[PDB]
Amino acid sequence: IANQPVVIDNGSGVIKAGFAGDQIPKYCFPNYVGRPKHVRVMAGALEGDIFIGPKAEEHRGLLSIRYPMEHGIVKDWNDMERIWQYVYSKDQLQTFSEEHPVLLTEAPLNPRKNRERAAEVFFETFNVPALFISMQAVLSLYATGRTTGVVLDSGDGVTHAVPIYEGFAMPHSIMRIDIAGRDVSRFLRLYLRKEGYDFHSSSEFEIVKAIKERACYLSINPQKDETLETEKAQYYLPDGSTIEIGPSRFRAPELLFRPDLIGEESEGIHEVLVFAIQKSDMDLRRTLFSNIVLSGGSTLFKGFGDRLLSEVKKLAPKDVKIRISAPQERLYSTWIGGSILASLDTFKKMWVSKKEYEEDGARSIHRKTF
Amino acid sequence: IANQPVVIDNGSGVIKAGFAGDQIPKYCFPNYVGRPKHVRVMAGALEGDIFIGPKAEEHRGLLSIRYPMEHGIVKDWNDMERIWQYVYSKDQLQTFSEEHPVLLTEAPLNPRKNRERAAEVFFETFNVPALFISMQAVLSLYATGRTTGVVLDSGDGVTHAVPIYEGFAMPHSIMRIDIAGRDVSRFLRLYLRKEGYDFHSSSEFEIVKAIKERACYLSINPQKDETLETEKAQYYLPDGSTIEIGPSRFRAPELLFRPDLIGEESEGIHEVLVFAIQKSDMDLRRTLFSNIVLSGGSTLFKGFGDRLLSEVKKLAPKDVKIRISAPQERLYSTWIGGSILASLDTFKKMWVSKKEYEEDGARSIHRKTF
Amino acid sequence: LKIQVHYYEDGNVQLVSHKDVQDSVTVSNEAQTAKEFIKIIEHAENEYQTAISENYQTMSDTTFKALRRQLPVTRTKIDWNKILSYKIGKEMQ
Ligand SMILES: Nc1ncnc2c1ncn2[C@@H]1O[C@H](COP(=O)(O)OP(=O)(O)O)[C@@H](O)[C@H]1O
Ligand SMILES: Nc1ncnc2c1ncn2[C@@H]1O[C@H](COP(=O)(O)OP(=O)(O)O)[C@@H](O)[C@H]1O
Repeated sequence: IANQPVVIDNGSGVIKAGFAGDQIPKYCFPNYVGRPKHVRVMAGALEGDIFIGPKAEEHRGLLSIRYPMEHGIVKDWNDMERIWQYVYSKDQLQTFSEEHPVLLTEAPLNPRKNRERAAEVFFETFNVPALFISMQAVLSLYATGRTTGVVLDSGDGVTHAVPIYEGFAMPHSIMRIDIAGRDVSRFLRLYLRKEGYDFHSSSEFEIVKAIKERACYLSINPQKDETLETEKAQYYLPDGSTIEIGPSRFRAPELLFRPDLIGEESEGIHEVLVFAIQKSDMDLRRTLFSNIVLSGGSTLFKGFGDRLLSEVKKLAPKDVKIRISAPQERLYSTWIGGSILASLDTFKKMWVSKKEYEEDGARSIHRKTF
Repeated sequence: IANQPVVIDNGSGVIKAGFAGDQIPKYCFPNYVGRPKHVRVMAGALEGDIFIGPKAEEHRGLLSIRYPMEHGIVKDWNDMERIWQYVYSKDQLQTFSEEHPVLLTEAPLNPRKNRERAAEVFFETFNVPALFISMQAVLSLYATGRTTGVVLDSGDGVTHAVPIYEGFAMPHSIMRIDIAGRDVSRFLRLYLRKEGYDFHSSSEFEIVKAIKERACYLSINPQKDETLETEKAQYYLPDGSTIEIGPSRFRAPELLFRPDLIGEESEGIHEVLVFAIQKSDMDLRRTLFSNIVLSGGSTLFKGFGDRLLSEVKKLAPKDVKIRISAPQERLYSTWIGGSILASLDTFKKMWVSKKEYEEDGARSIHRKTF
Repeated sequence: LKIQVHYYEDGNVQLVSHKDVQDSVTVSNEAQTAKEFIKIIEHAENEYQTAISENYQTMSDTTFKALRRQLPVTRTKIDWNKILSYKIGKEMQ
């Protein structure tokens, strides 16, 4: 029976999971995989060697945590099933795959081997009878209510500026250059290497990401604020020590708009989005110039969208209505948008049923996902 | 001037150049602008760094190669002049503009501005005393020796069906589209973007174009050969990196027949060619059926002309004897005809002298071009 | 500058236009202003024919796609299967 469907947002840095109808995915944790470091000899430790959530956050430097979804490329399939199982566990779902429908998420340009591989999971290992998987940008559109908007997500290593029109993302205009703050924080670790600090452990790097999400912003003036002398704000170490910040809090995110700092032939999100704009109807661009759909977790900086506004001003001509539509519960905005989509009743068709998967599998999906 | 006249095979993807009498262009290297990618440190690091040819193909991963001839129209004018200086150099010409006669070639439907700007170069920077800007299709007719023929180029950013009559085409029945293997190969890479291959550099894309010229063809049956599951033959990079091919090899050239794959406001270059022929008299169309000339480089696919034949059979009326000439130097056919016309000393009246430019600029060319 | 183009095979093309123009030249003499008046007519002919030549392109895309679009707004493809499936966008859009 089509029970309460589960909206599972597979965000790059943080995966989200919760039943539809709800407003908060009660079962969330970041997108990682945590295996231990040492060998517990005495008891009093946990068992399973795959510790997620409070165990992971608890045993941070005790676990040699890793990350499966690498710019939308996940490879820990079996452990992914165990992650879902961790959600399927008494901790988070307490239910079965067969019992409740599943609303899973996606990103563009994904290899159908991996997509159908996930279908093998939820139809063979797990046995979801009502599983539908789709983009997260449309979910953000449900949240904003806008239908003709250019959605760009901001995760940890995923940034796809997708221009959508009335719920129809033009594939010829869809832009997917999934790379974000992952290497920015890695380059900040390089700053720390140029400061004498290594964060080669993921948990060691998790603290870097915590301060990254915490003590960082977007200095709208790039070289002006870059050439000025920073103050090197002493930020507390988690043990109780304290270390400076420097330009890094704004100097490292300059790489987002200036990909050449890492040495990458890219153009900066704004220009990529302008390229997406170029591949459309001229009149619709003016709407999209004002239909600035912000999304993703990395859209949490001071002067973030305003520096982006300056980028647009350097890109868009005069008498162009520019209008940022920033959300607030960004990653959950897509999750709640999925709660809206999963609540639909016409929605029962294109989801691959279990028998539908038994029919062809691959082409049944190909035709039902397209 | 009493010197061997220079023939300039203005190839979109692969530009060429040479002289009179010869059958193969004396100096060949494609149309591109290879700008650098790093900063010189060690004494031994070359300078100028915008290198072409051996250094380009040699250090593909070190040169940010760009392309000026966009849509068959040069955008890096000054840089193309320097590329001609590269030709003027010890490598190719070892002479001056003022010494040898020069012959420029052109595609149909070209804006006057390009021709004018080129003449500015030719008689101000370069100072050729014997030069005129000719066509390209009639040159392929010189190569074939035919009179009432339809010339179909096949480059990278240009595609034109030129119904000619004795070397004098109706400058109205000619059709021209500025797209070929450039974005087609980019779209093939886009197929691989789905399966994880967004290797963005143009030199990195040059390898993709080597596959375009190498592992690509045209399957006559569209859906009967596309919808089925392939074998995914493998490809090996300069290091030998295993990459499968699949159906993409013939899926991507369908864009030339189905512009809806990119959303181009074209209707299939085959139908456009049919319309180019259909803009003349029925008997003249018969003469053009008897003489179908192919040019450029993209005329080298399996089932290329065969699928074209099938399309004409399903579109053109009965008794259309599609007599397609299939030579090998289709790229050089324009160069061959340029060497032929260069051997024709009647060009004295056909050229534009330096003083002719001094008194008319490019107006003389516009009064003499056809 | 009255025009009457009458093509008819497989689609009637009864194209008719003109160009109501009024200039005001100064009459000095017969042969002096004769070629001048003819030059005015000449330029109006050349200019209007040029305008029409440009009108072919501007109407070819502007007028065409303005009334009947060439490609859709997305310009990609119209798959009525997915369109009828789920009511492809009347929910929010
Ligand atoms: N305050 C913040 N600053 C920077 N990045 C953040 C912040 N909050 C969340 N993020 C980024 O978003 C990631 C989680 O977002 P995710 O669900 O991956 O978004 P998306 O769905 O856009 O990929 C985190 O790993 C982090 O990198
Ligand atoms: N063997 C081949 N198979 C398929 N395509 C080719 C082959 N050789 C060349 N081409 C295509 O032809 C192009 C060469 O451009 P060119 O034909 O010189 O432009 P033009 O049509 O102006 O002469 C290349 O960009 C390439 O994509």
